[PDB]
Amino acid sequence: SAQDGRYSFICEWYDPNAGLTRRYQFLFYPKDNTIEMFDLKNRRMFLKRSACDSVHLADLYVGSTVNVHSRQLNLVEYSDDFTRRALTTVKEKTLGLIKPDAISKFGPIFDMTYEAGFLVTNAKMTRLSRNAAEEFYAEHVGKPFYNNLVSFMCSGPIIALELMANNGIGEWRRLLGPTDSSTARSEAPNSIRARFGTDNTRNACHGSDSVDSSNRETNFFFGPSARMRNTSTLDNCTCCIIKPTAVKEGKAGQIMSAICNEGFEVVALEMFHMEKANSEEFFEVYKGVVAEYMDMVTELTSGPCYALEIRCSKSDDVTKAFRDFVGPADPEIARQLRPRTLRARFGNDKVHNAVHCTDLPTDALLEVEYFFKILS
Amino acid sequence: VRSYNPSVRVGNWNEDTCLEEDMVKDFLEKKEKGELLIQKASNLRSTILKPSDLSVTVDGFVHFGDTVVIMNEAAADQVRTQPGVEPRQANVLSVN
Amino acid sequence: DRKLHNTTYRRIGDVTDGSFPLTTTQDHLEQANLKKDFEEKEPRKTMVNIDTIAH
Amino acid sequence: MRECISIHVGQAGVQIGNACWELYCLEHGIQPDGQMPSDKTIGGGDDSFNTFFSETGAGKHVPRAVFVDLEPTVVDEVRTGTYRQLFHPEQLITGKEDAANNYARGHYTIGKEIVDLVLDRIRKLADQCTGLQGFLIFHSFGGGTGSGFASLLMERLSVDYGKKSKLEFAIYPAPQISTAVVEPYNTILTTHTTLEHSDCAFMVDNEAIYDICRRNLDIERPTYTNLNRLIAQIVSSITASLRFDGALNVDLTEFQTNLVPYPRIHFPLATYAPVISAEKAYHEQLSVAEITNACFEPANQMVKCDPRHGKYMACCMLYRGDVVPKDVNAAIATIKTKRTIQFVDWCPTGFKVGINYQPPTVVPGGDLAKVQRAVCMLSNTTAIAEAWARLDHKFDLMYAKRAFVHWYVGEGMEEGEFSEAREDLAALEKDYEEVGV
Amino acid sequence: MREIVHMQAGQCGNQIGAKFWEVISDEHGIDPTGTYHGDSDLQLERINVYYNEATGGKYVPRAVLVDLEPGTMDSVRSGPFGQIFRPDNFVFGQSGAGNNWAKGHYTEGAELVDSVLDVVRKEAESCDCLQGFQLTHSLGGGTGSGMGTLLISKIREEYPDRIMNTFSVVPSPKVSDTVVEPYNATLSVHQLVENTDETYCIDNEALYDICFRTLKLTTPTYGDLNHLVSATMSGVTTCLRFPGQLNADLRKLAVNMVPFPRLHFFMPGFAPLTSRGSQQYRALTVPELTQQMFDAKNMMAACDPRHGRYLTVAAIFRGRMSMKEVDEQMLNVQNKNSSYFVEWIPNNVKTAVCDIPPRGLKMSATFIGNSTAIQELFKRISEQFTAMFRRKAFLHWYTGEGMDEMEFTEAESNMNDLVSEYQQYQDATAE
Ligand SMILES: Nc1nc2c(ncn2[C@@H]2O[C@H](COP(=O)(O)OP(=O)(O)OP(=O)(O)O)[C@@H](O)[C@H]2O)c(=O)[nH]1
Ligand SMILES: Nc1nc2c(ncn2[C@@H]2O[C@H](COP(=O)(O)OP(=O)(O)O)[C@@H](O)[C@H]2O)c(=O)[nH]1
Ligand SMILES: [Mg+2]
Repeated sequence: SAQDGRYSFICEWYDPNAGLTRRYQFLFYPKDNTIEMFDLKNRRMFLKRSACDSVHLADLYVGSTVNVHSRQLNLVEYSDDFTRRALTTVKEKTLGLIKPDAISKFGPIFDMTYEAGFLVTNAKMTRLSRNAAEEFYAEHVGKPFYNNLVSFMCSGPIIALELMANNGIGEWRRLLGPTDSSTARSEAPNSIRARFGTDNTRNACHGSDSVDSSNRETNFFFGPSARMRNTSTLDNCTCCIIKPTAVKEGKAGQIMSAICNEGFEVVALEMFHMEKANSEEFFEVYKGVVAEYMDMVTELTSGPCYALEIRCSKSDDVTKAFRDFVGPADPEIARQLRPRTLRARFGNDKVHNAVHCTDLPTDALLEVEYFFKILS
Repeated sequence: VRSYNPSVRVGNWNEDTCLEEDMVKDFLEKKEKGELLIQKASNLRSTILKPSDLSVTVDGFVHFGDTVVIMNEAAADQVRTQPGVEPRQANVLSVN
Repeated sequence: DRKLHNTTYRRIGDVTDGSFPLTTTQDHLEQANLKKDFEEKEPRKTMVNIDTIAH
Repeated sequence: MRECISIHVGQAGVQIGNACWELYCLEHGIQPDGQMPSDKTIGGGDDSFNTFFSETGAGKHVPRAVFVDLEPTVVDEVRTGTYRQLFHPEQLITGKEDAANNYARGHYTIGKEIVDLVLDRIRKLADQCTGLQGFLIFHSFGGGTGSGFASLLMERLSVDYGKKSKLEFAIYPAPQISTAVVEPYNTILTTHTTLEHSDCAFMVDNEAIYDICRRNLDIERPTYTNLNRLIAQIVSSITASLRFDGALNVDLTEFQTNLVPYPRIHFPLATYAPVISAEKAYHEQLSVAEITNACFEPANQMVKCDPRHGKYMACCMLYRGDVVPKDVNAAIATIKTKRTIQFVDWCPTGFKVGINYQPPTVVPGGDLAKVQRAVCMLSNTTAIAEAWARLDHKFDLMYAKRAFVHWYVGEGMEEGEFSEAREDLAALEKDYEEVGV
Repeated sequence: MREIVHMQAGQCGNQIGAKFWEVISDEHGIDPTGTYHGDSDLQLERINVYYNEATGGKYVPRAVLVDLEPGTMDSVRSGPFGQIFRPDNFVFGQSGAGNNWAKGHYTEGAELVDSVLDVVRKEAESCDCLQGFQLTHSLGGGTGSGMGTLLISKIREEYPDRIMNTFSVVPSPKVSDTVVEPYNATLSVHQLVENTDETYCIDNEALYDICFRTLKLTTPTYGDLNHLVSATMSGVTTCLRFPGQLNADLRKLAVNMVPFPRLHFFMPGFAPLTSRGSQQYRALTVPELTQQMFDAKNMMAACDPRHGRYLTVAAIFRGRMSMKEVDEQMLNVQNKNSSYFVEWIPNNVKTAVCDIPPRGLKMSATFIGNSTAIQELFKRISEQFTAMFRRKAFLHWYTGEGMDEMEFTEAESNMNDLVSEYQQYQDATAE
């Protein structure tokens, strides 16, 4: 009808020519899942009622990228007081920093977060340093747990997560359980801190205890002032792109757990909100020789993707070993032939397989550089 | 009257295709003999910007055969009494 | 208390909050701070640039 | 070394200078503080800013302009504006009383106490300049500071600097709309006293820019911001040959001794074109032939006078961007074969093109689109004789009844100066009608 | 640095001056004590045009309150915004003017004029540029009519090079409120026409009409009238105090509005003047402003411009606006009402833009007309003057007070000269 819920946000789209970032009003209508767009400055009607099938309610996430009709919008502001007070709840940023004790057991942690229903939006694997403890000088020299925890941050890598669920600060705390991992294992039987971790500060997470302290932690992390660096080291490695469909339907934890369990090693982790142009440059080798170029680009752009760098200690070559571990092209062909591999236990069709791999065993270095040194 | 890109078969597209083909020929021969500007900058960055260790003194005295970095301390008048010209920051002696 | 010389209106007209509308030459000159949206950022990151040439 | 001194006099000139120096700072990469953008180098390799900025010992670029207004109203706003530390404090001079639409108050009494100060500042800037190409005097014919003080300044610059070519940007009164009621008096007196002192008079109007912004830039409510931004684009395209490299460079001296046929005939018409908005340059390509045709249409002219009713003495065609010397020749050939535009019989070769490599700079807030090409057409034509005749008719309509004369008489001007100026412009009309035949 | 000294004469002059010093006090953010309770620097940039700096953050107006009774001087001191004036620019008499021009001009008001000139000379040498003097008085009264024009004459003799403007309240055709009002109008405007650069002639029943039918108010008192007069006075001089796209001070207005030195009688007007309850339902724009300016309804003087012809128009637009609309609609009103304009002055409208609106209104406009149709006012006052002067009516109160009838004959001859001078350009053909 005329009014059926009017979730409106300010969005910005950079016009590739003339250098402008034009400002538009996004007007998502629930109960029919439609989108409307107004043109700020020179009042007009940019998009009608429509029925766009790229934007869904779970996508939104002010601060993200949405591709409606190949215009890569960035949602930037909570316009309207109604939408501000209606999505201050439900959508909450929370930090999910995995401690270096669980540096090898992150796959099951991702599996439980996606089973609980936390839409991760940004993720990295970071080294930190002495001066990079702005996350933890808030609790400044209260006890020697300050020095012990700073040393624990400096020893070993971490995986920074930016999760979200309904009233997310508090369900993240419920998923973690209380602190003091021994006591947490004593009372909570299925929390992350109960399943993994040994004692105090060996707790596998830290949480996002209070609101706007979560915002401070994320702004020290992921954002326009983020000076964090990934743990990419190049050498004999290969790509482990995990597609947005497999990320969305609760399979990323299983995929990364299988990757870690069969062998290999995840050396660099990153989570991308890809664009149309960048997806086309990544899949430009998949031009009119396979004839799913458009669908592959669309499924990359239609959600967040997981970039992983894979090495191995089995020698041979990592590219061919990983290409043998991954199903070849199609889920049906991977199910009938070599069903113990990937892309068969996780597979729908040739477009949304589960994952992507370096087909040529001579360009994995260049693709890893494109992910972890170029587009970063 | 209008002009399209050479990918569209309207005007002088054959000669434009031959021209860009010869530019590709020149790029391949220059890459074969290794005198590209991008290679010339990339290997410069890869070789010169490589970290090196420094010899540690056990008594604070400089010894023969030590590595040593010769550096200049920053100016002690970082106030910008003359706006626009930057005061002398920390300098390190290096080779051009 | 009948004071026939009182104004009966403190100000003529009432559609304001007291602020001043930031005069036209000032609005002209403050547009120099609007170069962030006129910046020529390139969201067309090419697959090869100068660190991958050796590879 | 290719120096150029800008003198912005009048309340019109100060605002045109505001837009002009915003455009110059953007084009040469200069912050409102006057530094390089976030520094990162000083270098000294760059020299394109030397024509408009003075490279001091501090690495702080200051403009080579002089802001003059008799009233301290807009110069004070420039002082407490964003370009506060960019301008030198003594560089922005002003008085206490204003000339008040009175050419007598501009040229006499009130004007004859700041003329020494402005000549002193221009002398200091000329001693700064090594290789001064000339002067760019931005004023308005409308009256007061822009007429009387401009006439005094041009007279005492001509008798002090030799030739030293002077380029006057004039805000003409529009045929239908205008502001003052003594404006025909002021315009006629200032053009009579500047005819023998101006090397070239870049003529622009107000109703023409209003119609251009309504018709092509598509703003139903344009203003002096847009007007001054367009004039800034015109003068930037004119001086781009001095500043940046190009295939053909057309300097100032180039422009005078290629454009004007006779010393009295020095009133051309400007037309800068790409003329299009940001949401309409998106869909249409802007080729050299079509932008030259857009210049030669009788609707993009910056003065409200039809060039279809007069002949073209000369044309200067300044291109910016990626204009190729083949399609410029194609466009000029098409213009020459088009019979609607008539050229005079004694000038068979009547074009002077110059191609500059630098593309136009889009201002953060202006309505001009980011365009890779530009053409500025400066045509010496006979179509402004109609404007002169209309101005003299408006003059005679009041001067028959001797209205608004006692102000000038009491402020110092003799009563015969009005008649002498009328004689001079009647001579100018006769000169134009005997040249264009 | 241009400065204007304000001089208040009489009952009505003191009251409208107090309202003026209220409206340009809360335009500049000045509290009743005298400090600066403002927010922007534009208020304090050019406060020296109407204010003198004092000890601390105080600001004393450069206004001289003159009246020949303790009276309204005391009431202005007691009322609000009455502690802002210096208690030395408060010269008052002890006797009464008696609504008598002779009493104001020659008897006891004359011996206080020396102290008034002492005060004005002190405040004038306290200036730096001194653009000029403005005076508010009450033509038809006794203090502002005679002693006010004595002030006009002596100050014009003292400084015959600075802009001297007077606003003045002319008598109304309907009602009287003074029997000797035609006398105190005639031989006071006779003095006013000789030595004033521009006069504004704000009538009173027109103020009643504007208050009653543009603002309603049922009973409008005197504060609404003083408010309209004060708004007009502020809108005339706004360009001296605030920056704008196209400034126009008092000398710009005089040059662009006075063709001949004896034709400086003006038609003041203000826009918008819509009522308090009806202002929320109209889009306040340039077309509405221009039409509510140029209708004959909104004239703040009692003269109807339809019976005459406009010589010159001045439009001062206060507020941020795009003035292409302003220029094109000045064109439009000139072309639509070209019958009501002289044909021998092409472009007989003067446009000014000052992009700071008054507090309250988001955009406003002040109208100053030099229409020929002012001769009806002088003709009516001459008719009422010769009604009494042929029969020696109330002349003894002037002659025994000490004067002659030849001055009255000179005054009526000068008013008939003004009437003939306006009537010639009423229908002076061009060609
Ligand atoms: N194009 C353009 N013209 C302007 C601008 N400002 C004023 N003008 C012109 O200037 C005329 C008004 O006279 P001014 O030039 O302001 O007079 P002045 O130079 O200040 O000298 P005085 O009259 O003594 O104050 C108007 O008719 C306008 O056409 C502007 O910003 N852009
Ligand atoms: N606009 C206005 N007019 C007034 C006011 N008070 C008195 N008048 C007019 O002034 C006239 C009387 O002149 P007056 O000022 O008393 O002369 P004075 O006695 O010499 O001061 C009357 O016709 C009134 O209409 C006022 O507050 N506002
Ligand atoms: Mg001016």
